[PDB]
Amino acid sequence: ENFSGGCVAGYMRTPDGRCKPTFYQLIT
Repeated sequence: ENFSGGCVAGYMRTPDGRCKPTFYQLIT
């Protein structure tokens, strides 16, 4: 759903607004 827009395809985000891989980036 498009609310905060989101990030690039395959990017999850934290409450702070950090984009990283849908899986574990490196440090999870």
